[PDB]
Amino acid sequence: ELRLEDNYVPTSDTLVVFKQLMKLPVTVLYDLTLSWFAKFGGSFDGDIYLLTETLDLLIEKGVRRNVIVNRILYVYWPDGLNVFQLAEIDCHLMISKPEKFKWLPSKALRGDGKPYVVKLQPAKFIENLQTDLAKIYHCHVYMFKHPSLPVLITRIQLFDSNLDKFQGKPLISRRPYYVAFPLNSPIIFHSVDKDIYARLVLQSISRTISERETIIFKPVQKIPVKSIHNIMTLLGPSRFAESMGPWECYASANFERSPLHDYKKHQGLTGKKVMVREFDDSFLNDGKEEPEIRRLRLEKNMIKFKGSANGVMSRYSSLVPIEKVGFTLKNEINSRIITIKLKFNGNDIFGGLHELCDKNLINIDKVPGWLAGENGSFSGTIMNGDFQREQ
Amino acid sequence: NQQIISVRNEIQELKAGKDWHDLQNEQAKLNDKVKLNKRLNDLTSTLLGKYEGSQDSEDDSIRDDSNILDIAHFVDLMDPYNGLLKKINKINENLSNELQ
Amino acid sequence: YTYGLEPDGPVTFRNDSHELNLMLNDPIKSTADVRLDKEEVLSLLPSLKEYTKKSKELKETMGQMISDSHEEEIKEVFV
Amino acid sequence: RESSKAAILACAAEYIQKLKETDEANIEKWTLQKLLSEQNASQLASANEKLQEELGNAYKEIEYMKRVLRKEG
Amino acid sequence: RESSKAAILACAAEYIQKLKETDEANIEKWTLQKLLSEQNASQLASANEKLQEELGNAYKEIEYMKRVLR
Amino acid sequence: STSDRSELEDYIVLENVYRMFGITFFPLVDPIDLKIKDASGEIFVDREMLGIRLEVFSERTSQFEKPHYVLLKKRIKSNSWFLFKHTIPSFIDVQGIFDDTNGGLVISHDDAYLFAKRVFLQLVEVQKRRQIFKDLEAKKIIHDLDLDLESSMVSFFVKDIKVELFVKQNEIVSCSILDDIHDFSQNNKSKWEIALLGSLDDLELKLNHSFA
Amino acid sequence: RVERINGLTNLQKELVTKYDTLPLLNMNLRLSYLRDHTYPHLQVSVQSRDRVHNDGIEVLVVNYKFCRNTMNPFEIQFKMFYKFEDSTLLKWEILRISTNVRLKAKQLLATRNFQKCLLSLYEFDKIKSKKTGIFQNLINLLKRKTRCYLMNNSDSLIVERVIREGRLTTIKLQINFIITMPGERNCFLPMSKISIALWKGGERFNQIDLDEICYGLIKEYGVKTGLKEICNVCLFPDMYAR
Amino acid sequence: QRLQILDDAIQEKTSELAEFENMVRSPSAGDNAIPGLLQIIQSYINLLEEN
Amino acid sequence: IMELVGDIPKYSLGSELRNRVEGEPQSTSIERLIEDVLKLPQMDLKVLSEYSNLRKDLILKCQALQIGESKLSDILSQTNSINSLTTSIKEASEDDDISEYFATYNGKLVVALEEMKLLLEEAVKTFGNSPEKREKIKKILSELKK
Repeated sequence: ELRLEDNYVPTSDTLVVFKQLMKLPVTVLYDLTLSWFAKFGGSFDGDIYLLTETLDLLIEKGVRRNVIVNRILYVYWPDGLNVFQLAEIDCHLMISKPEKFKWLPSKALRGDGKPYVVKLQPAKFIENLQTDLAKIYHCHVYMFKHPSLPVLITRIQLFDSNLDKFQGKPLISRRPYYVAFPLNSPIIFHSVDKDIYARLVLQSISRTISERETIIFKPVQKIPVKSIHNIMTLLGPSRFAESMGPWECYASANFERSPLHDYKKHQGLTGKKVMVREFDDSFLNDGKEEPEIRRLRLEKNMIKFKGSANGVMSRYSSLVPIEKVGFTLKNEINSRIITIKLKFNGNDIFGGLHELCDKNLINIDKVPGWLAGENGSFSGTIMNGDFQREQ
Repeated sequence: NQQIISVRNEIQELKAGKDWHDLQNEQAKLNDKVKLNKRLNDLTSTLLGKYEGSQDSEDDSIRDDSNILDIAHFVDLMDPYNGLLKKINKINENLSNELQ
Repeated sequence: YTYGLEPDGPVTFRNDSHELNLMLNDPIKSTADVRLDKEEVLSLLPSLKEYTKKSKELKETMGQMISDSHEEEIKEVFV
Repeated sequence: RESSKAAILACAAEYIQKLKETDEANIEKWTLQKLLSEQNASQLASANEKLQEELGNAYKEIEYMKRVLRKEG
Repeated sequence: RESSKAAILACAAEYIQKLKETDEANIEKWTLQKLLSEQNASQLASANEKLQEELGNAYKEIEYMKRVLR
Repeated sequence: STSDRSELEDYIVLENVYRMFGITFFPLVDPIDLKIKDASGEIFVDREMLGIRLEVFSERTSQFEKPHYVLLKKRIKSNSWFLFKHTIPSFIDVQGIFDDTNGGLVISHDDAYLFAKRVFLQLVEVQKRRQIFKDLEAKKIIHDLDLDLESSMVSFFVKDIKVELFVKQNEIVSCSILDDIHDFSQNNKSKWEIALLGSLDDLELKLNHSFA
Repeated sequence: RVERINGLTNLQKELVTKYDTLPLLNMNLRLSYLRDHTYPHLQVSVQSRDRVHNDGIEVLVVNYKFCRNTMNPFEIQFKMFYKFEDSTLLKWEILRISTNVRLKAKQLLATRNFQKCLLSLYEFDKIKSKKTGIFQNLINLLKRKTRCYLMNNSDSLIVERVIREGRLTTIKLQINFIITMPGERNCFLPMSKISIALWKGGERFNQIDLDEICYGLIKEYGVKTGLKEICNVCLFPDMYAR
Repeated sequence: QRLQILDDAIQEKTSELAEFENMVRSPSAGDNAIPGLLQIIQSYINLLEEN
Repeated sequence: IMELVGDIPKYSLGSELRNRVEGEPQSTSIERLIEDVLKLPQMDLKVLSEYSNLRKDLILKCQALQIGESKLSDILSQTNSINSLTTSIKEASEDDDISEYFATYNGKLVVALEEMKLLLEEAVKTFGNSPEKREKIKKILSELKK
């Protein structure tokens, strides 16, 4: 009934969308506009072949992007673009500049407290969600897969009617919201906003996925994450999850080759070399040094902060950079409980700590694992030598 | 618009609780236990007469295991490697070697 | 165990099943005292009568072979 | 391990009432345990005593043993 | 009830501690009398299994009856 | 020396022969958990760690698939294992399996092997589906296809008809046929969809029979 | 100090130098983890190992011995050829089998995917050992109060008591523990089954209720205590009336 | 129809079982000689391991 | 008028039923169907009667299914055992000779036992002890433990 269709035109400010459009290269503009004219046509007179040769002759003459953008916004579709095109431009923006966007994780659970591995056919999900949402708000939903990851991404935008205006009859836009689904995992990723519209959305996804048994979403983290690649690496269905930090090589899994591999090149015959540790604390006490031992000291720091001598990803940049972490140690001394709460901030906390270790301000052998980066992206409390994620 | 979202959230919250699962599991356990008590009392009385029930006949044999038992026994007996004849040949040759 | 002091029994069975990979005689589902009856299922699956009688015939042939072999008596002197 | 003071207070109240609720059920279970234990003990004692008198009937049957023995030697 | 907020919180801590202690205490006495009843049942069963065993062995004398009537 | 290089030879050849079993315990340790005994000047490890390697024989290639690993650590007080790190994907709830084993009090290496065997069978139940589906693709019994990560939901074109399947371990539980064809009436569609259910081993045979 | 390590390295210096998290490469440690921590009682040895360098193909003949039942261990011998490069198997052949398991294992060994064969043989051995353990415990718990007869090549046993309600009324029970080798219809491992049978005065009791009793009591008390308790129910009701 | 396609499989497997039953069949009357020989063997078997 | 309904309400019947009743389900799953139909409640009078009869018949149908697979699995295990034995005898003989294999079983037994007897009647009977008669009697017992 209230489900929208692709030919409707919303209202918004032209300059903002112009600035959004200016981000894109010329070639993608050409492709997008050819497709738009192919599907919808336009106010311009002439066949698409005529449009094709005009756009061509425009580009081989080396015209600037401003001319094409002005054409799109003022002659081809002067009254405004469709909702489909508005969604498409944001899709391309996200794909081109992933690091500009933030996400939060959410875990799907069923009645008995077990993880619910969500498996999704897009058609049933999209139709059910559209029908559920349309009863409350006018909703347009666009769904697509990331070009380079196994994730399905959805863009949800809500509209409402009209400050004062006469019988123009447009619907004013609003800030969009995003959700993503890995193929086989209990986890959900979504944008960071707590307005009631986002709550309505997330509730609608939770309602519609179920279809055979009840489902509920339980947040697992309170601080957002950027760059969908990173959050996919941290919590998506993968080998790196629960093998982060010093434990990355098992996720890599290239150290070991299959058993039938040749004998003489099986690494066991050939071996490797490593450095001996020192345990009597001479760190605080105190160039009179030589290259090799210093090299292996740097390798020791590398592995303690990266997990591999070659340093599987500068020498300090980490796999997934972390911007904020808050820890809280709880230790018992003389039947008295003592609290220390460390707070770090930056672009890569553990890379900075690694740099300080290289400058010899911190003793490597006394850096705990939770400080080294394991349990990555999780702030939490450590009791009895066991990390515990904050509630 | 606020109220509808609130009530929907409550609806989702109710059915995922631990207690809702625990009560059903407990009820299933109660049913199993009472059925077991019924059956045990019935069969021990049947063993001891004074039964006042049926539990004492084989008019049908839809559910049975004697088939697999019987054929496994035979396959063990007819085994061309462990059969009784293979056995007796081995022991006969051993006894012949012992005697000569 | 269930209500005295809140087990050993059921957990013992679970470990026994996971170490033995143990079959066990499953119940039959029902609803509203719509219980199984032999005649209805036997009619709906006619094969079971043929299976019964021919498995029987097999059993008598196999049993008379076994008795003529006296394998039970031959093994009794090794029990 | 709550952090905010409001969350701390709420969790403390919930924990308090949960302990209070648990105590009553813990008390209740013991009466049922007493009933089951004394029932089992009485059943086993009845088994022992009626097996003793069943063995009494058996020693009467051993007097019949002893009669069958006199009837032959 | 009491006035100062700090007093309220301190009383809450005291209340939690005593609740834990009280919940812990009863288990010990319940378990001790449970153990005594358990071992009483165990020795009574140790006699009952005897009574069982000689009652079963009495069938040898029952054979001594009915194998005379061979 | 010469003897060492030549005897490592036969020992690892036997180690190959032991990796020929699939479920394969392998050792492991955590660096931070090492301390000194303060009188003998000797080092020791605070918390034991167990490693498991999960190799599946790929009959499709006569090689082994890239293995999987799961790693367990001991609690400080309880003297019982807990699941610290692992490579097993999240759709395999290794934590739940661990908590289920022995009521959650995993202590013995036999309990650890029970847990390890459970996860290994759960991995083999994935590779077993992937192998047969890739075999069907290889012999052109089906046209192109797409798979989910665990090979539980699978979509494929047979010749022109296309099918959607949702499979448990070794068994198909639901089926859907999407294309519309002149001879593909609803009764024809229904009986096809029903026949496609059952064990996966018979799917190749029955699909080849229902080629037309 | 700096050290070079390999598969033969002493574990102590590997540990002291351990600041990474990779697998411990200590080679007898991996072999032990395989040999007596995931496959205990599997005594295996490689009989021949020559590689044909001209063809670049390893040739193996390796002999196994499964000694869960030390009174009669069964053995098997695999010949095997792999490429020695690119990690590919060419062929493998079972040169030898102990006759005591020949038929019972042939269907398994007829299947390819050696992993299946070897580890299923392993679990078959342990499950047979456990089967015998359960029977022997029941025999011990019942021997003197009710003499009892294991039969059907150790697959099923019989127990008996004489009911005193009627004059010399007999009651008879026998139990089955059958182990099935895989090969057809869900998994690829050896699996076992329990079922019981009861008679009073030669009259068989209806098997549906008896099977459900077996089911429930085993689930409540496991096979061990559950079956001991089955025997308590069936062979001792007269004591038990109250 | 599901029940019917169970039923056909049960016919097929019962046919296999009947084929094996016809396979194993053969007459027999003189089991007494085997019994007597087995008793004679049991004499020595008892003399060895009667316990 | 909210309350008047001369019908069952929606959301009170399994997913498969609420799909099929109003449209083509787009997929089928017999297991889902049986665990859904097992939920159907007790209740014009003719519609009620046909409902009850049809539901009872359906419950019996799925019970018959379950029973059928329960017997089917055992039958498959059986046929596997017989196949193993038949293959073993086939390869052991190198020809068919299988009816006569079973028939000559007892004949081979009796001839084996008498050719055994003619030497064992001293080799183990005159030895008159397990240790003394070891090579024959104790070998037989050890093999009797396989």
